[PDB]
Amino acid sequence: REHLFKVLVIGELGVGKTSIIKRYVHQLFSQHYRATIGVDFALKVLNWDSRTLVRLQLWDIAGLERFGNMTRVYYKEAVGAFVVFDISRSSTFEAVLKWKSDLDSKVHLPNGSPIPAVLLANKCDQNKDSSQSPSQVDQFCKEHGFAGWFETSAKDNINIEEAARFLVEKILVNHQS
Amino acid sequence: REHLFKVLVIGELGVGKTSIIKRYVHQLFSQHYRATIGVDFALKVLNWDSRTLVRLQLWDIAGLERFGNMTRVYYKEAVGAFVVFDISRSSTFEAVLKWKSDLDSKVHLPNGSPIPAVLLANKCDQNKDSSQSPSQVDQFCKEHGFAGWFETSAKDNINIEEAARFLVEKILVNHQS
Amino acid sequence: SVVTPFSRDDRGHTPLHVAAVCGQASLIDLLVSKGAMVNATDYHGATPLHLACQKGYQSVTLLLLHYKASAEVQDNNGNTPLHLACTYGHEDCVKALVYYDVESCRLDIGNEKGDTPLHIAARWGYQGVIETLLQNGASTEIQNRLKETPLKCALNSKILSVMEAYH
Amino acid sequence: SVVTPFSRDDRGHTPLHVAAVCGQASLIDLLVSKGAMVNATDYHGATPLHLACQKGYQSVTLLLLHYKASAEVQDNNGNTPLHLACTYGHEDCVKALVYYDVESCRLDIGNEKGDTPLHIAARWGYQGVIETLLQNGASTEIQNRLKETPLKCALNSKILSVMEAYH
Ligand SMILES: Nc1nc2c(ncn2[C@@H]2O[C@H](COP(=O)(O)OP(=O)(O)CP(=O)(O)O)[C@@H](O)[C@H]2O)c(=O)[nH]1
Ligand SMILES: Nc1nc2c(ncn2[C@@H]2O[C@H](COP(=O)(O)OP(=O)(O)CP(=O)(O)O)[C@@H](O)[C@H]2O)c(=O)[nH]1
Ligand SMILES: [Mg+2]
Ligand SMILES: [Mg+2]
Repeated sequence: REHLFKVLVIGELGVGKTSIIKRYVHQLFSQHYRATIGVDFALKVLNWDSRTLVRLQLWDIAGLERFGNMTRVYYKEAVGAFVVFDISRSSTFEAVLKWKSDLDSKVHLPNGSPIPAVLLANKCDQNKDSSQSPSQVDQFCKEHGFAGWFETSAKDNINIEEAARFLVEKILVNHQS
Repeated sequence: REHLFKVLVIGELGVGKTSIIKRYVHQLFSQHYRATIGVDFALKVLNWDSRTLVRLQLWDIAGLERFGNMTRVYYKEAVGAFVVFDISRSSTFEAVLKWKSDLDSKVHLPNGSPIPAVLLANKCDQNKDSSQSPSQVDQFCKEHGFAGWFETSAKDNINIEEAARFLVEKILVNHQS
Repeated sequence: SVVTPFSRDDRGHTPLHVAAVCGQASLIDLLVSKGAMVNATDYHGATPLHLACQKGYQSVTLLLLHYKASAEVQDNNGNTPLHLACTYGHEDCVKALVYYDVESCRLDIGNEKGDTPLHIAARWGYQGVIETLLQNGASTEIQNRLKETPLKCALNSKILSVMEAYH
Repeated sequence: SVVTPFSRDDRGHTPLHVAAVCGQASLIDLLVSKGAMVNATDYHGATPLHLACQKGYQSVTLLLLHYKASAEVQDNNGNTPLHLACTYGHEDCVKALVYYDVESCRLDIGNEKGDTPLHIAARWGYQGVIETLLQNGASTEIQNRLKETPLKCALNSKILSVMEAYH
């Protein structure tokens, strides 16, 4: 058996969304910023069991797009999401709730329940703009319907593989019950 | 002395707006319909006196565009308008008030007063879909701020030259007082 | 008096065609809500989607797919909106087409000339497109009418190489 | 947390650049209302207006002119948005540029290479453009750096003829 999952990657500008995806899929990173024009896509293939394999459709959504009108279209029939913020810019953390509202505003799993979301504190190879504790972030997640969270770095390949896996699990658990 | 005037041509689809302009400017007509994409333009040059000459910027606005959001932009600093309807389609006459509202909604002459509008009953070479009298149309114009009106035909060059002149006069009268 | 979304000019352009080729997405929403036929076809077989993909308007392209536009309609030259997006290298639109559909996107559909989208992307050398196509399973073997594979249609050695990479 | 319209990537693209090149007019309204710099220039001298005219989005082109965008900004190659619209034959955009301005539109501005828009339109043979330009007073005499007039740049005899028509 094989699966195809639509997974969103969302969050403010310059946060690393594209870079994460690019690392996770092609093991590359660039310091150079090129802002995403509307929506970008990438495909990830996974040998999960030997029973089973998963195609991951990654929908890289530009941070600007939450001020436009297109997100309803982009989000449709998504089965999971990363929401991402820059650990060295607290502005971007305040903003994750706006994305999360937007998301849950506009997509449910077929049974009416909000899709699995995983939070990503990106650029952890850098210095904390905010001293918020892991403990607080743990609380936050439970309070706002996030299945999980990870300090990540696109630059230094940290926790991306792990967060991907964590999410896919949650997804598979929904698509066998 | 020479003038440049922005003049709008507005009204429902297939009414003849483009065809009028095309005749008035290049003395051509085609039976073939090509719907206007957004906005079209044409330039008319007039020897008015020997004292004076008038450049006429004709802003052909596609009939569809009143359901979009762009008319505020198109109308800006216009100094006169044709509003046009198909004499053989009464639907299009009901619609002239919507255009006229739109217009006056969104442009005044500098002194706060609505710009000179001239109504055009086009395709008069055809058979009346409605028996409304000239007399009723005369009333209509006075009741809804139209300076004038003309039975016109792009096909058979009727009254276009005359209506153009009538409008330009009204305009000149505003731009010398 | 309200809109008529079924209106045609003499090249078979609906409002929805015009709306698409301008880019006016809000106008699309409106027309569709008023009953506009999304897969309406002009005098040469072009859907609003064909026009968006030609012109390169990803936003519109997606909104049309969102309103159920078919991506497999062939124009008078046998071109899908994907074929058009490939001939004009709108990679952003290509991707929308490939990934929207969820898998049910065929990359094997031949043109008039037998050309798949990959043939076209190779001819005009559009690396980003080419990679996208291959990554989602475009074939390198399919031959067109001239019996040339997409390999043989490549513009350079650069490109040829990128293609053999998967082969 | 609300938008930041002054954000840049490393090619100097503002949101307003991105908004323009997508076609998202509503997003333009919004960005402009939030203080976005309309004549902001990217790493190679391109304004949002340059991007709209390249891409052929008349709606956006006009909306930018409506918000006071300058049509005379020259990019790294000395091209105005008009020069770009002419090289890609977007006649609808050309016209917007020529007629928006009310007369204060110069058609004599040379490129890097000395080329006016008319030179460009002649080279790539875009009759509709060409006529539009001439009708609003483009010169046939101005020579570029190679000292070739727009006449000499014509693609055909067809075109040459149309140009001499005013000459
Ligand atoms: N040090 C460091 N820099 C990173 C990391 N991830 C991204 N960056 C840098 O941040 C900048 C933005 O990354 P990018 O992926 O383009 O951000 P984005 O979320 O896609 C911004 P947009 O959504 O508007 O297109 C880039 O220059 C990138 O190099 C990271 O993990 N560590
Ligand atoms: N008999 C006759 N037909 C006319 C006349 N004017 C226009 N038509 C026909 O009506 C059709 C529409 O004319 P056109 O100028 O394209 O209409 P329009 O107002 O510009 C329609 P749109 O605004 O959507 O682009 C054309 O086929 C044209 O030949 C007229 O005076 N008499
Ligand atoms: Mg990005
Ligand atoms: Mg018209």
